[PDB]
Amino acid sequence: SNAMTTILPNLPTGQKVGIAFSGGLDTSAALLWMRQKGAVPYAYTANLGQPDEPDYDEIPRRAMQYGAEAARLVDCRAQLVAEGIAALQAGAFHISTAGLTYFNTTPIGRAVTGTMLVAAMKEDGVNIWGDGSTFKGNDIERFYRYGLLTNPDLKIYKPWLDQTFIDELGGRAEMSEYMRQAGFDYKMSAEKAYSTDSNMLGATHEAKDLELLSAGIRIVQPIMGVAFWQDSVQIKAEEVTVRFEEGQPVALNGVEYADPVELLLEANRIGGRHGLGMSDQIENRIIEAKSRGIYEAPGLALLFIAYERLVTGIHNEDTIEQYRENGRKLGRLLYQGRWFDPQAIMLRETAQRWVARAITGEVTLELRRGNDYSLLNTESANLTYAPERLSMEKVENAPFTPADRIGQLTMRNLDIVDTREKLFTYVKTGLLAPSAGSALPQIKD
Amino acid sequence: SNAMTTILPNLPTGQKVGIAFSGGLDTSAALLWMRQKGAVPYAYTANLGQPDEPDYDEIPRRAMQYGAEAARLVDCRAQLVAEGIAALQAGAFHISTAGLTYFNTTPIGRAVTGTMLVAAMKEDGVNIWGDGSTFKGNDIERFYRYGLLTNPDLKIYKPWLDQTFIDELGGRAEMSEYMRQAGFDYKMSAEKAYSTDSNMLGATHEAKDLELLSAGIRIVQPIMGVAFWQDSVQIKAEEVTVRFEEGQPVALNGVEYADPVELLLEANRIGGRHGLGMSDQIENRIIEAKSRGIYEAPGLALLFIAYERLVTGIHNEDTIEQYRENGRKLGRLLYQGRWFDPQAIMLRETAQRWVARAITGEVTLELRRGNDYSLLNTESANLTYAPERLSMEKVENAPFTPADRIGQLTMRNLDIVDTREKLFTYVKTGLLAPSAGSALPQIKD
Amino acid sequence: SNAMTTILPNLPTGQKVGIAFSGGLDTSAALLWMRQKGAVPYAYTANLGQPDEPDYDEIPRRAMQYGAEAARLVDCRAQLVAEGIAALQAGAFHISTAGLTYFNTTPIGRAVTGTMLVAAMKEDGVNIWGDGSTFKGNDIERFYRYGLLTNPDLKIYKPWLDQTFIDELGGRAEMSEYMRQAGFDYKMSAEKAYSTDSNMLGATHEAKDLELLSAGIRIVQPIMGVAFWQDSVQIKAEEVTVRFEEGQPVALNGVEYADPVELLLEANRIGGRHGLGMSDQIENRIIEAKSRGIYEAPGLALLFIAYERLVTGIHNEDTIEQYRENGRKLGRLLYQGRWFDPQAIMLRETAQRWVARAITGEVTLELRRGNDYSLLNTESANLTYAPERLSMEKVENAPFTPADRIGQLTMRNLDIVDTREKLFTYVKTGLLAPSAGSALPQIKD
Amino acid sequence: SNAMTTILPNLPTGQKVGIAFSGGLDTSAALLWMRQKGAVPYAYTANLGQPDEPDYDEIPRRAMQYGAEAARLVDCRAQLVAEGIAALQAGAFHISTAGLTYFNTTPIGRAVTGTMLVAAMKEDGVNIWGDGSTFKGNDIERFYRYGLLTNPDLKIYKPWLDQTFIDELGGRAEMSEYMRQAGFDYKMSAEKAYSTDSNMLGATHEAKDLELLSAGIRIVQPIMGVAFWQDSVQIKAEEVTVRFEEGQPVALNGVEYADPVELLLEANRIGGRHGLGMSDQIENRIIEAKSRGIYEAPGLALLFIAYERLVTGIHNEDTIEQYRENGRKLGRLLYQGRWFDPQAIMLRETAQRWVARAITGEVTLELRRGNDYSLLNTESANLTYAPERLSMEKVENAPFTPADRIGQLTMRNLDIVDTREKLFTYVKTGLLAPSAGSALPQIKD
Ligand SMILES: Nc1ncnc2c1ncn2[C@@H]1O[C@H](CO)[C@@H](O)[C@H]1O
Ligand SMILES: Nc1ncnc2c1ncn2[C@@H]1O[C@H](CO)[C@@H](O)[C@H]1O
Repeated sequence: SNAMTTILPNLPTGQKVGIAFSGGLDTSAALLWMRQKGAVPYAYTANLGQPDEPDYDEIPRRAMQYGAEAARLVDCRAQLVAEGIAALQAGAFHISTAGLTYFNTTPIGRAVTGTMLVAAMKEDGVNIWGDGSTFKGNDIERFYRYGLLTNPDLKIYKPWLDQTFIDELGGRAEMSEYMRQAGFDYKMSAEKAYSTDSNMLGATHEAKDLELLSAGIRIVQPIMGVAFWQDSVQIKAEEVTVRFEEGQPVALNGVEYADPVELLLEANRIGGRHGLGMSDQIENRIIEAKSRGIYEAPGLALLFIAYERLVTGIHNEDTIEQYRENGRKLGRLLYQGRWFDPQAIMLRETAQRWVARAITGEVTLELRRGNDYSLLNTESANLTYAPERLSMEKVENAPFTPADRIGQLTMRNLDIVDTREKLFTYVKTGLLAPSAGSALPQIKD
Repeated sequence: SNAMTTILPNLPTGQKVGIAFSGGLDTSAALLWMRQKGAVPYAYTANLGQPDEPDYDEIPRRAMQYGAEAARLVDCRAQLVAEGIAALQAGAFHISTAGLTYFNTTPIGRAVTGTMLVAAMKEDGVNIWGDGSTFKGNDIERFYRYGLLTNPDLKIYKPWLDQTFIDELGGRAEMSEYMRQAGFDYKMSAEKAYSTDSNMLGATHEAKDLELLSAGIRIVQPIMGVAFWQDSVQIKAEEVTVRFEEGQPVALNGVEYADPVELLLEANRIGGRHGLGMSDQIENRIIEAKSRGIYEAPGLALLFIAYERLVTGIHNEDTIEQYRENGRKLGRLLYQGRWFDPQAIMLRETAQRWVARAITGEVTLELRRGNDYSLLNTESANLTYAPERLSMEKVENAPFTPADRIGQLTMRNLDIVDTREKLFTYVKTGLLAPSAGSALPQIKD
Repeated sequence: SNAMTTILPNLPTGQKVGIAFSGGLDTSAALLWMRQKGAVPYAYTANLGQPDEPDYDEIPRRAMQYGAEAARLVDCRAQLVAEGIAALQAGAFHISTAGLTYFNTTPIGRAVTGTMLVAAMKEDGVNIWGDGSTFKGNDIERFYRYGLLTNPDLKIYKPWLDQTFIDELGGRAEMSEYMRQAGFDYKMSAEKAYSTDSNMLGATHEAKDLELLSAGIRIVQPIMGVAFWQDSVQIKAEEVTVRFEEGQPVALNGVEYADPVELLLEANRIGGRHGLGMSDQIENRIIEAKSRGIYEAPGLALLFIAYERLVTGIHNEDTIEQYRENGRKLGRLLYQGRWFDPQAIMLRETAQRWVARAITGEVTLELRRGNDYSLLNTESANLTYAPERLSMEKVENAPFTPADRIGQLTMRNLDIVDTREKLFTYVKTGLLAPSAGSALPQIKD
Repeated sequence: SNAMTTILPNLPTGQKVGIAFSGGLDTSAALLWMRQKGAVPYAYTANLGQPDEPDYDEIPRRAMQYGAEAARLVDCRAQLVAEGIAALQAGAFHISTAGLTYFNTTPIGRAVTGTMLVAAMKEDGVNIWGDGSTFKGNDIERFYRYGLLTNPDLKIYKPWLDQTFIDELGGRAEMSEYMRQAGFDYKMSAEKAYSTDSNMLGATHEAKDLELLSAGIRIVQPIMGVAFWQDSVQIKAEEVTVRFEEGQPVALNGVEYADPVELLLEANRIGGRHGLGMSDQIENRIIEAKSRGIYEAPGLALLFIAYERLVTGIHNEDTIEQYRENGRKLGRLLYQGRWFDPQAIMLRETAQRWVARAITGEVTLELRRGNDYSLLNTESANLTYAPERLSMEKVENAPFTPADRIGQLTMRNLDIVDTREKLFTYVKTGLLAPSAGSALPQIKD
């Protein structure tokens, strides 16, 4: 080991140690433990607009009760929405099943907190991050990378590498006990059949009973919308308009939003009433092993429909093709924690400039249950869709004549003959089966 | 002009002329007109398992009443399903809107009839095809290519290039009159606000009122399913199991199908009861102008869900990535009429072999209305999804340790520093905006 | 036909007609003919820095002798070099044979003259271009597109569609005669075994004897360099330094160039003395038929070596991969005449910004004959190549330890087992042949 | 730590340990040391047709002198050539500088020895490989993967993790001393300013003085060819013919080769006399850090020219595009040690079937010095290059007319107008700079 080794396996006694303080059991016990053992902890709670968080202000207050040197709320909502919109603009979603898309809400979230919490730590003179992200997940890598990109002098302390931490804490029962012995009644929540990670872009549910592919969405109580699959849940058809100005979502139902955070919060409400955007995916972790999740993203799903519809009516085939190619590649880079790397920047800026800036328009749709919806109208001054330009009603307005089309067809013949000749060559070399045959099963070569 | 000139602008009097005889007004009047003018027409009606065709046998019988020299039914169902399954296996679908996919059912249909009807014509000594496909659509090019690939000596007569055809026929009122004057009361079907093309893979609706983006699925009476968007339409939730064996769909609801045509007919019934698979798309025609359609494909949509789900649980990330890249490229080639060209064969065979052959398994789902469904179970002996291999419960079974993961992280540092340095270089050259700023809007460079 | 039909098949008598006046036989005879027949011709001669053009000023003077209403020289050199540099920066070259690259000098040239000559015509109130580009080449399409993009009201008159032009002119002997009968002794050049098209980016040789693949570079007298393959040609080894600043070539042999045109002219001289950059290619024309050429581009070949070398020492693997992917796609768009279309802009700007702006450095090489050269040095403050950062000499400076690498390897096991299991599955389904076998040829399944 | 832990940090005393015995100082001392310490070593020497190996038979004989339990020569030449030919067919080369290509000869070599030596070990009941491949290179990962794919029960002992090995051996002086103390005067070869790895596909030189980019090919004494850059080296121009049959190289200079190993040995001799194929590359290692090499591959370079030339004359543009796209992706997978993984198989088989099987023909060239050569002839019954099919000499043979081409142009107008309108939209949103300007530098927005 040396001075520039990033990972610290032992608690840095007497030093300032930053903690991404969500206020759950793990971070609460860790913070208390770090103080007890001699470190000086600084708590940073990310305000991510979590749909299941009732009161962010209460969290720093508990950090101080547990002995934090300082505790603050870092507002990450604006950035989260801006990165979410950038991902949307670039179609940066690589996880999908028969078209149903996962909007990479977890990786976007990590890109935001990994950079913003480390920067907040740096401003307070905190160059050590006591990051509990586990050895078997994706976040250990994402946070490692985002952290070091933000603060080159960052050291990362991994408590689970410290035998004293493993012995005194460990499982949830031991951590819950450690809290109680220090005089803090940690209000243990009612246990669920899965784990949840959330932010205002979306929520992901996985692990525990969701590890079995025989279980699924039926066991999930959604936190950003209703259980649309249950008959007792009454959902009436609802018309919605979504308006974009140069790629930025600016209005919902004719109401203009100067604040994009407020706009996404309203998109979330609209999609949420219908259960729009939920999916079930098997994803490939960074370590090359699969995991399974149930996902929610009602607001982004709503915006995705409108943005895509406009893209298909505004951009040419090659542009749409590059957009989709770039997006799948960018999605994977995002998932790996490389959202700010040069290769990702290239893909991202290309979409923000040449694809998104032309997207000025409005899409009208009807939402019913889950992903059942209908398109009602699509409007844009930038549309290239124009059946009137294809009108052959008058000879004076027709773009081309029947004779012109025949001329175009004649240009295909040379390559057609080349292809037919390839087919015959492929039969002779045994790659393709001959055209003609027998009326009964036949003997092969 | 030249002996190898494909297009004939004049009726070839006294010669054998093939007609793709659907039996609608256009082909009925054309066939009668061609006979009256001296040509010898041969009618070929493609049995495509059309969902709106009540009796295929009656069509050749009418061709003979109109003076056809001969009239045959060419059974294209087996081939249509085989090509549909190949497309499915290769994810050869390039037209989509926010994930909702068009299954290229029209282009697959043309690849089958364009080759099979021309081959049937050749057997009867017919080397001229009186093809009415219009000068402004995609099919004129698709049929031109498929036809010439099948029969190098094929000539194509386009009635609309013949001034005598334009003068005597033309609009539907003139054709309907021509029928009546020849003693045939052509029972014209009730007029619709759109045109429909169909086969057992799917149905497409476009033109007329569907040209307006302010109109949509609401004006369409579906022919392969119910009007799922109307509240008065009662749809009961339904559980379905779909089983694949080495990429081929072999069973539905535990019932094994030796005949793939019968299997797709049942898949169509199941999906049809729910309205599964309908979408609204703006597509890019071969001529680089956009058109709009409302699409149906209930059976293929059902199979796509199952196939995709299995692919995500069986194949590694690079394999899935190549599969999807190849599919979007292949979809476009298919749409262009290049399904049998070498570049298409490459993409297609790759999927049929290395992607599809590993797809042995069964997916269980619940269908509700439209594209609202839930996954209930996923089973396969070929799954690489395996949370038990990730289990750290025993030291003797864990694939890696916490210390091993730290080792992996340390391997990232060199490139992380390179990326951070790129970011600083990009700020200096003015490509990226600086990190730090002011509390109020600031003057830029 | 209608008012917005671009192509005019008849000479527009009494109207202003622009001619891209190169001053060769075709344009000289056409200009004279157009005046004689009543049109009012305006001549525009592109100054392209042609290596075989001794005096551009003399050309407009001849246009006026032939009866041009006006004649001017449009300087296209600055733009030609800027577009050439942009292509270079984006590696926009899709035609190559075993790595030997064609720098798309003809298509770049057409993008420049097609836009610039049409703009010059517009400023003089000339909205008709009498473009002689032939019906069987690529340029007819390129000029059509570039012209209409530049001037939406442009009409293009194609003399070869005019029966009066075909009758009075036609072959070279007839045109040469037409000149003589009008009192102009057109000084007919000594005939060559091939046709040449050139500009300061490069020169292309094709047609006539070069149509035979049994002929090649041996019959070509190069115009931008020496015949390096001939023993009588003495070529001494020469050291050269090429320096870039943020992607722009700025110095050669320590001499800084404020004018990029002068820099390329010197690069051409340096590469030309050695015959650097020549190649033999079979390309695919827009009409899907092949053509063959012998190419020269000594200056661009020199710059390409230096730029590429720097790219490989500065950018990460993913960045280089996107750069090369984008370049091959962009090259094809360029060749089609779509250099200014949105899909091309995307690819081009991406390279100019994220790839090229980091390319600040200097490459030293030794040129011998043809493409035989050696790299002597590569320097750049932006290099990520840094063997000293990989030095394990001191424990205090090593980036990772041996134990760290072992940790990284353990992360591969799960996918390795999945791959081995796929291999066994592929043998069972018959896709792959088993590993073990017999000592003699064996019977198959 | 775990029964399936691959890496062994301690010498397995009393157990059978396989050693890839090249017979250099490192493997000689290691083998002797392992025996002395109680292990039972089995030596396997790969016959790779190394250009610098004078006598393979002498190596096993020395292994036995040093105390090997058994020592065998495993003939890897046939497989090496077959994998080399497969790579060639698929253009699986991703490392290049201005077109000059590195033929991935080291990674191909590792794929062959990593699998073949492990299989040979298994036959002898040896399930432990004492692999000295270092902690900072690529081969540690390649061998790890190839080994485990071949033998799932393989354990890999890394001597450098054993403190007893580090203490007693270590540097070359210590190993050379250990040999002498055991009674073996190891005749150390003359020291070089770089390290070399070789096989009959090619040779790579790197490390030591080649780490400096100010040094290069000038300090290398080539082992597969002459020092073509030195004037004193006399090289006579030489004509060569290379013939392929369905993608397999079968003849050189009219002499047919039934044995591909013999064919490559002759190709190596021909290219070697000229120094054909040498290059200087900066590559990206698996660990995301760069390294520099000087490479030789005269035989493969010769075959690459012929294969590529034939590909350009036989295959259509889309086919060539897919071929090159697939190749760059496959090259990277090959470099990573994933040559036998599913995603690599897909790319590889596609080329072997649809690209290579059509490559039947012969290319004639003249080789001079280094990469300076000329193409003299290209012949193939499969060529699609055919200027006679483009001949407009007779009206009865012309594929299209001038009027037909005009028809084709008219089909471009709609998209041209869409693109022009995009350009105006991009100026309005500030993405593109306006067309018109001032005669002097102007104030911007
Ligand atoms: N036409 C296309 N060609 C290749 N890849 C495409 C295309 N369209 C979209 N993609 C996407 O490219 C991704 C990776 O490049 C794939 O996941 C695929 O979905
Ligand atoms: N890694 C890669 N994957 C795919 N295509 C690539 C890669 N590198 C370069 N290319 C280029 O992409 C082009 C078209 O996309 C091909 O002509 C090919 O040369």
